[PDB]
Amino acid sequence: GFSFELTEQQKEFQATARKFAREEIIPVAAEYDRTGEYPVPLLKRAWELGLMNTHIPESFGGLGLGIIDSCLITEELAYGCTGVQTAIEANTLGQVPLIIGGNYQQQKKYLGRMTEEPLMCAYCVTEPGAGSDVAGIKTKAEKKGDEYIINGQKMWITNGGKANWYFLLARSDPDPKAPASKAFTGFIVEADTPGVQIGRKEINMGQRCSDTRGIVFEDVRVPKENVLTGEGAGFKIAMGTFDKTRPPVAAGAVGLAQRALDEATKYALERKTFGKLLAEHQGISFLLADMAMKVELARLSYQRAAWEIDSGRRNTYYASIAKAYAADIANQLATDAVQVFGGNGFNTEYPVEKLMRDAKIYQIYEGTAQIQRIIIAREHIGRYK
Amino acid sequence: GFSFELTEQQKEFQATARKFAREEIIPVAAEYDRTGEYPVPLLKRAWELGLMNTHIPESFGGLGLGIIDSCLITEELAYGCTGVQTAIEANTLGQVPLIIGGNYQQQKKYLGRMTEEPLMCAYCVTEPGAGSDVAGIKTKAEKKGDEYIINGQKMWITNGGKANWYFLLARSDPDPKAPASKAFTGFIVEADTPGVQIGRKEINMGQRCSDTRGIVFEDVRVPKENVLTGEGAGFKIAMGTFDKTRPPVAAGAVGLAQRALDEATKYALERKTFGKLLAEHQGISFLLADMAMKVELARLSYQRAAWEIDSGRRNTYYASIAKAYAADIANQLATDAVQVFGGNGFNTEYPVEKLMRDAKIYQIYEGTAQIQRIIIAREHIGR
Amino acid sequence: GFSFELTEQQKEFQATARKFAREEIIPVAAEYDRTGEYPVPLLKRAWELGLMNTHIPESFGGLGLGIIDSCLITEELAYGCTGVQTAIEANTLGQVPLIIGGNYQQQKKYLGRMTEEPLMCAYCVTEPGAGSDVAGIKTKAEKKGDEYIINGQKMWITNGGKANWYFLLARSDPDPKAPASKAFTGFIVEADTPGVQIGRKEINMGQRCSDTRGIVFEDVRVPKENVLTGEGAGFKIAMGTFDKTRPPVAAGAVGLAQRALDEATKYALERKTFGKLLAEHQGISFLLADMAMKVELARLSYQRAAWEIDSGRRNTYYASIAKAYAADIANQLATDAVQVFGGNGFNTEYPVEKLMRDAKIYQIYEGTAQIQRIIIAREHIGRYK
Amino acid sequence: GFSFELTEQQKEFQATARKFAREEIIPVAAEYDRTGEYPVPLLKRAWELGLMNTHIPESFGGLGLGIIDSCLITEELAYGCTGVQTAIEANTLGQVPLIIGGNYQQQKKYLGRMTEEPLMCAYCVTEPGAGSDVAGIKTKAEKKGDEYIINGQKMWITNGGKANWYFLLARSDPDPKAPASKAFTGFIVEADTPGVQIGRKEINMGQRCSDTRGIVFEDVRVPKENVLTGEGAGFKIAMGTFDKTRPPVAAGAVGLAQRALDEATKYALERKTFGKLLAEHQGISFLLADMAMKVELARLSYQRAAWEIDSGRRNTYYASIAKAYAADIANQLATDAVQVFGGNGFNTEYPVEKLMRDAKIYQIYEGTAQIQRIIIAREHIGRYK
Ligand SMILES: CCCCCSCC(=O)SCCNC(=O)CCNC(=O)[C@H](O)C(C)(C)COP(=O)(O)OP(=O)(O)OC[C@H]1O[C@@H](n2cnc3c(N)ncnc32)[C@H](O)[C@@H]1OP(=O)(O)O
Ligand SMILES: CCCCCSCC(=O)SCCNC(=O)CCNC(=O)[C@H](O)C(C)(C)COP(=O)(O)OP(=O)(O)OC[C@H]1O[C@@H](n2cnc3c(N)ncnc32)[C@H](O)[C@@H]1OP(=O)(O)O
Ligand SMILES: CCCCCSCC(=O)SCCNC(=O)CCNC(=O)[C@H](O)C(C)(C)COP(=O)(O)OP(=O)(O)OC[C@H]1O[C@@H](n2cnc3c(N)ncnc32)[C@H](O)[C@@H]1OP(=O)(O)O
Ligand SMILES: CCCCCSCC(=O)SCCNC(=O)CCNC(=O)[C@H](O)C(C)(C)COP(=O)(O)OP(=O)(O)OC[C@H]1O[C@@H](n2cnc3c(N)ncnc32)[C@H](O)[C@@H]1OP(=O)(O)O
Ligand SMILES: Cc1cc2nc3c(=O)[nH]c(=O)nc-3n(C[C@H](O)[C@H](O)[C@H](O)COP(=O)(O)OP(=O)(O)OC[C@H]3O[C@@H](n4cnc5c(N)ncnc54)[C@H](O)[C@@H]3O)c2cc1C
Ligand SMILES: Cc1cc2nc3c(=O)[nH]c(=O)nc-3n(C[C@H](O)[C@H](O)[C@H](O)COP(=O)(O)OP(=O)(O)OC[C@H]3O[C@@H](n4cnc5c(N)ncnc54)[C@H](O)[C@@H]3O)c2cc1C
Ligand SMILES: Cc1cc2nc3c(=O)[nH]c(=O)nc-3n(C[C@H](O)[C@H](O)[C@H](O)COP(=O)(O)OP(=O)(O)OC[C@H]3O[C@@H](n4cnc5c(N)ncnc54)[C@H](O)[C@@H]3O)c2cc1C
Ligand SMILES: Cc1cc2nc3c(=O)[nH]c(=O)nc-3n(C[C@H](O)[C@H](O)[C@H](O)COP(=O)(O)OP(=O)(O)OC[C@H]3O[C@@H](n4cnc5c(N)ncnc54)[C@H](O)[C@@H]3O)c2cc1C
Repeated sequence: GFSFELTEQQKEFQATARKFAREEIIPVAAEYDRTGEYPVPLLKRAWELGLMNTHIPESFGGLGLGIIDSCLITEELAYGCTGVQTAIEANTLGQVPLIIGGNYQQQKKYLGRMTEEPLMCAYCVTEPGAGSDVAGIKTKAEKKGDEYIINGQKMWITNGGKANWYFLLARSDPDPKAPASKAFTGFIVEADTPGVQIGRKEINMGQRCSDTRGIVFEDVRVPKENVLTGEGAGFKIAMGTFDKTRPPVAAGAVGLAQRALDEATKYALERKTFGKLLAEHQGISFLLADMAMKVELARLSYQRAAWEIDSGRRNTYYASIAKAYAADIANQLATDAVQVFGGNGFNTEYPVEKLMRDAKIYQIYEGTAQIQRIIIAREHIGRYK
Repeated sequence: GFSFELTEQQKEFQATARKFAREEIIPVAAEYDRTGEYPVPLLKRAWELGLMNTHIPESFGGLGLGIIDSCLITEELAYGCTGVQTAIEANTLGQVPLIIGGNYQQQKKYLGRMTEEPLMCAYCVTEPGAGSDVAGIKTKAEKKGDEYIINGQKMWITNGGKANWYFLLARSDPDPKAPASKAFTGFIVEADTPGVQIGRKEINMGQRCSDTRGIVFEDVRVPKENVLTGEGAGFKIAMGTFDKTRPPVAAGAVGLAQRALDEATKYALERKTFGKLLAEHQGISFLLADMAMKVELARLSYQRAAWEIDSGRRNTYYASIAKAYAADIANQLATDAVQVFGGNGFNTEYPVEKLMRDAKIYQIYEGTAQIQRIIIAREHIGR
Repeated sequence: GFSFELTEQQKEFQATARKFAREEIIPVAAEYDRTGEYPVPLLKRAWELGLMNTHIPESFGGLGLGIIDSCLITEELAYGCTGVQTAIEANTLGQVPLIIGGNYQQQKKYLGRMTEEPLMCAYCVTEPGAGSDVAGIKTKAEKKGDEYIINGQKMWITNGGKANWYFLLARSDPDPKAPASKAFTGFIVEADTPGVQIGRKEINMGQRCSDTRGIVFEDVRVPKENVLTGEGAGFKIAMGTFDKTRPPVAAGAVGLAQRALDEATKYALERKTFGKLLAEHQGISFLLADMAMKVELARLSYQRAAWEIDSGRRNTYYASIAKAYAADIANQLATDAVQVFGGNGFNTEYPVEKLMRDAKIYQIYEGTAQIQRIIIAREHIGRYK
Repeated sequence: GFSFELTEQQKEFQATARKFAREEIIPVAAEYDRTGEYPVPLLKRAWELGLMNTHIPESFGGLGLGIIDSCLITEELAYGCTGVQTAIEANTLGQVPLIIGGNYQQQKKYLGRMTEEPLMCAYCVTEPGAGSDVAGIKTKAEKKGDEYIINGQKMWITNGGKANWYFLLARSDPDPKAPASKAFTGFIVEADTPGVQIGRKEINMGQRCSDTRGIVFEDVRVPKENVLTGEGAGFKIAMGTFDKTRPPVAAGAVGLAQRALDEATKYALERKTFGKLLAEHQGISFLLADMAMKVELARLSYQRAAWEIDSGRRNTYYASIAKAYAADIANQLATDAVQVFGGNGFNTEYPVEKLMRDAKIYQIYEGTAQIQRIIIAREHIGRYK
């Protein structure tokens, strides 16, 4: 029947991820946000504390956990700082294409080193001209003998200048008439090969400690043994990846929303106005209630989406719903938390202005709020005929 | 482990309820809404179909179903007509106070009689001067011999004019500072007793075939044997009830929303404007997506609150979140369903305007949206 | 300079409409909502009290008033019952096409008799298969000598079976490739002419006492003397009628909204729960404040739309904003008004459940919420190019 | 009657501030934001152009303008940067207390020096333990002979470390049971006085170039001739000031919102996805339309609030609504302007992310969002008794 209970093993990872978040990530989050420095120390702890590369099949050294677990751990991380969390989750995002679109050797080779040493990887789809419109990417790949020459630009790549290797999507069919399901190719490209030119670190409003940047691929030579499933199967792999990784993303948002809620509540029991605590004012009580309600509902949506794909079924529908809802309520709670703090909440000495800045990104990456509505609409309507 | 899978027994109960709603409730819900006559026929078919009193334990002829099971059946019902469905649920609301508060006799006596024949009971707590402030009711009760003389009135009682027996909250202690947790007493009262003056059928905006009205009690006499757990445990029996009834009530609102969503979606795939199908205009697509999203979230919220109580764990927190949310998105989905229909949506010859009129009630009874907030804040600032 | 002051004369019109609405309309609107009976008695009294046909030029016996004036009166009327008000304001809608699109003769004939006798007229554009898309209408008009043969059907026509004459829009050019600006013609059709088959009174959830029904035109022969400006200038006239007529509609929703606010406001100061008036519960205070806020803002927007057209400038941008907003908040206050009444609110013995039923239509007729956004988006974006 | 036409004079002011704003503020706004450096060059410049101290009576060298005028000017300014505009507007805030509560001598002395040289002043009410609850301030003032000894702490003071003179609200009656309308007194304090300790500069999320800080007052001696109207008239002077300064703060929000709307529009007319310009996608056009709708309504509201006070009528009701609404729609428009920009919108190399960090303050200062509801609710209930 129905069950919202956790296995004893899951309650274990959760306790571990939680401790690590409230004891290690939280005391340093404020400083990494200010200095925009890559959180190398924290990424190593998470590595030896088994909180990273969770999805890598144990057939290569991984724990072989499932999307339910990734979300479970990720929510505890995001609670500390989604900046560190995004860098961590970026690894899963880049690995997944290999897990569902790669052969044994490719996984043994690129996934195996991830469990052996604390390396990082990245997902390369987005370009300057196209992001939401994946079908419009212009980065190319031509075959020369047993190789592929790759030329193009990638923009906004997470872990972009810190990855050992990259998952790269490039158009292989020059014919403009070529359909999306046959014009692209997923390649696994090592970062040190001659031709990849890493750009500068972009400076964004939130998740500052995270490394995000552009990359130029100029006459990059990739050996044929590096094409994932085959020339022309890149798009499906890309789509499959998003369904697998959108749930954990949505989980990151609820993690951020939780943080907002706890802060808002803690302060609401300390500050007094007109003779009573902020929480004793019905106005504020309803605000707090409406916040809690939303975090619970967003957590349910991602659990449902994770479970679905984990059970082996296509979860595009539930996945998008969770991403959309969690993203929107993550922002709503971020600003309401700042709100109950009054002037103090607008100040950097307090923890909430950072939350409002980190939150905006959830409505944009891994499919914007709009694109998610296009997906949900296309799946919902497909059911009526 | 995590699971959102229904058991074969539930995929069976559900198939039955869905059939009863799609094929039998839906082709007549329209006329019952217009006329407003208590849909006795449908209530007989529900009963003899197992879809009623679904909570009475086997020991008395009932199926002894759980809260999760009850919500799965309700959603399918409401999807047809929340008017008919509310008639049905008003039954388990009058029953639960007996299941959780009454002794074997009382239970065998009044619950057993419900499995033998298609009878109806009612829950009487609300009065004219108090609905939300449940601790403020005035219906009195004074003991005399092995009897309690009850005096007072109630209002908005569902199945009030169609009930065999009533669960009834009255104030036993006449002391002002009497601690709420000892000032009230619950009673299972029979409709045929002297002094029970039933009122006219109250006419409302939605859920019109349902029976709702005021009941005045004047010197009604109740034998101490009908006093539920004991003289004074009233407030506790009444409160403990909500923890079981709220989940189903939210699943009802979700069924309505599911119906509205379906109607609007089919129409959008039929009506054409500007050389395009309504569903092809990005503006409408987004509307549809947001509606889908809200239905799926409201559904999960009640499943969570049900599973919580079915597990023996107190579920006030999750229950109120499901009730609060489901009520809101049911009203929002009703108005948007009317919106996609256009002029037709505003018309009586179409199915959507009824939904909009029905929905509104979910924000009012069984604890208003405002009261649901007060509870969610109390429980949250409690964890 | 800026002024939100009413001229002494406008202060008079308002006081008339107000008294009329609160002493004569309110006392009987509930029965009319029930019976669905045309409110002839109230229309008669509205006519003599000078509250109707407000826009007809003095040249033809009218008050010569303007849109700002037309709105001030409507809001007061709507406060009583938008069912009655929509019946009255429908006359204005049907009259505008003549006032801005006809010659002296046409205006003397049809506009003139409205000042002498309490007749009613109607606006016939919407068909069963095309409403939001006026360029979609399929009722044709054919030139047979010095006459026009009209054939087609119209749906949802206010004052549809109570009108003396009708303004009708019919495609006059069969060429499917013909521009909408050149393919239509507006006519003036007298109801008694042979061929006009009036349908049944339609039953609706709200504004129940207003006459709204379908109408078929079977070989109706209208004289060229009744063509508005010319053959092919019908689309512009209608577009021009909406900008002029949309503001009063908005002012109409503001009336309904103001009514809801008062009812709820008067109850909240009466009903007591948990030992306090509803009003003393901050949760309800804030609720009331938001309603007040929305009504004030909606009132301001229709005033800005009336002034713009009254100053001789095309007011499309402003009319749409006012209509869209007033409609959205008129619906929001209806359900919140029912909400503060609680149980009673859902009962037909209390005035608010009717408000909720009447309100929904403001988001549909005279341009649906969605179309308003299209128009607004068109006006706004044109200013950057 | 009704008018929405600017007098030829206001059209001049407006055109000047617009020019100054789009060609002098905008070009350097991003830099002052990144450094948080106080914009002295722009302030001296504004003072030169007459876009400052606008409300000072002309018999003191001032323009003698009104609130509506201040709102017209502030909106243009805020459009360039609400960081720069807040520094300017904070001057009016500090001056009003003298305008409505000081005698002739005090005004020529303090308001006079402002017109002769580009000085700055501040408003001192908020303390660290009380902001919304003005009646809860602890700063004490006692009368010793012909002077008052001031002791207390203030916090979040705009222009706090750049003021020549301060308006200070202190409690002059130790009797805790004394009414709020009799326990405070407003003093005008010179910053160079012994005992005034300026705090460091506080670092906030938005309006970073604005100067804001706390200030300690150790036994600050103040001549009795510096008491504004008299002992105990402090609450009313402060309350009276907020009614006049609330419309302007609201106008600042609609300026920031207008800036958001323009950037969003211009980008939607350039960025291309799925073969069309963003503005071509209906989901996006609808968003732009709603954004446009709010700005027009927010602007309309502060216009109504300014006009009511210039006319010599208590405008508490209208001021709070305009302030409450503009505040919200500014935050809504900010985050949605970032949305249309995509990943770019989240990047600091673009103008929108700054607009989002700045907008959040409008729901906090000059009376928080919740406090405005308390006022609107009360004024509203007052109309039913
Ligand atoms: C915290 C963790 C770290 C994260 C750090 S940030 C990381 C990142 O941001 S990664 C970048 C994210 N990129 C996006 O979200 C892009 C959003 N766009 C899309 O998803 C799609 O282009 C779209 C808009 C949905 C689709 O557009 P279309 O071009 O129109 O494709 P279609 O025509 O719909 O379909 C073409 C074929 O693909 C098949 N398809 C579509 N969806 C799916 C799914 N979900 N699974 C499998 N196959 C799919 C479709 O069936 C078509 O196939 P045919 O066989 O030809 O019929
Ligand atoms: C599908 C449709 C079918 C048709 C259905 S029509 C049927 C109906 O509409 S229901 C009848 C109408 N009545 C209502 O809606 C009441 C709504 N509830 C409320 O508003 C309550 O005031 C409240 C807000 C919930 C509570 O307010 P309070 O006055 O402040 O009391 P509490 O503090 O909650 O409780 C005090 C004592 O109650 C006990 N308690 C509290 N929570 C619980 C739970 N969860 N389980 C059991 N007991 C509980 C508690 O023990 C307190 O007493 P003690 O002194 O500790 O013994
Ligand atoms: C009073 C209360 C009591 C009674 C209450 S109930 C009464 C009623 O319901 S009456 C029924 C109302 N019907 C509607 O609201 C329909 C809404 N749809 C529309 O407004 C238009 O189709 C549209 C969506 C705006 C336009 O769609 P399009 O087909 O795409 O036309 P466009 O391409 O935009 O324009 C084509 C030409 O028309 C000209 N045009 C458009 N707007 C105007 C205005 N405002 N003035 C002048 N001309 C206008 C446009 O310029 C085009 O022509 P050109 O050749 O370029 O000159
Ligand atoms: C763009 C510019 C650049 C700089 C930007 S940053 C600038 C700033 O931040 S300035 C600081 C802002 N702080 C605030 O806005 C705080 C909001 N709080 C309040 O307004 C009031 O405390 C309140 C909540 C409305 C009232 O609370 P109460 O304590 O409960 O007072 P009351 O008991 O309601 O009333 C007490 C007496 O005062 C009288 N009163 C109230 N309002 C008014 C007005 N508007 N005019 C005159 N008198 C007023 C009221 O009548 C009471 O009178 P009695 O004589 O005592 O009977
Ligand atoms: C911090 C950060 C980290 C990132 N990390 C990665 C990474 O690791 N790997 C990676 O591949 N990418 C990454 N990205 C890129 C991100 O996934 C893309 O930037 C985003 O999906 C790109 O879309 P766009 O910016 O082109 O937006 P566009 O959508 O093209 O334009 C902006 C607006 O257009 C709207 N829009 C577009 N098309 C439509 C339509 N048809 N209908 C309605 N609305 C529409 C969008 O909703 C949006 O609001 C990152 C971005 C950021 C900011
Ligand atoms: C950049 C900046 C510049 C400033 N400049 C100035 C200046 O020049 N002069 C000046 O005097 N002040 C200034 N301030 C201070 C501003 O006016 C105050 O910060 C604000 O009014 C302070 O409220 P608070 O921070 O104490 O909030 P508090 O309200 O005390 O606490 C936070 C929360 O409590 C809620 N709350 C409080 N009471 C109630 C109630 N009864 N009912 C419901 N909700 C309630 C609030 O809505 C809020 O969300 C500035 C602040 C900032 C951030
Ligand atoms: C169709 C229908 C069927 C019904 N069937 C039954 C039945 O079978 N049995 C039964 O017992 N009752 C029944 N009722 C009654 C329903 O349970 C009550 O109407 C509802 O709980 C009554 O509250 P009230 O109307 O007294 O509202 P009150 O709340 O007293 O007053 C109206 C408003 O006050 C607000 N409010 C009250 N207190 C507070 C507070 N402290 N803070 C903030 N806001 C507050 C509420 O949210 C509400 O909007 C039925 C009602 C309807 C409409
Ligand atoms: C009580 C009443 C009185 C009336 N009186 C009159 C009268 O006197 N004269 C008269 O002429 N008409 C009258 N009407 C008709 C009213 O003007 C029309 O019903 C309405 O404009 C018709 O549109 P539709 O119903 O065909 O809508 P349709 O648009 O066909 O369908 C409704 C849905 O489609 C959406 N939609 C359509 N096109 C698009 C698009 N391109 N993009 C996004 N969404 C879109 C709409 O927004 C809406 O939600 C009346 C209607 C009613 C209910």
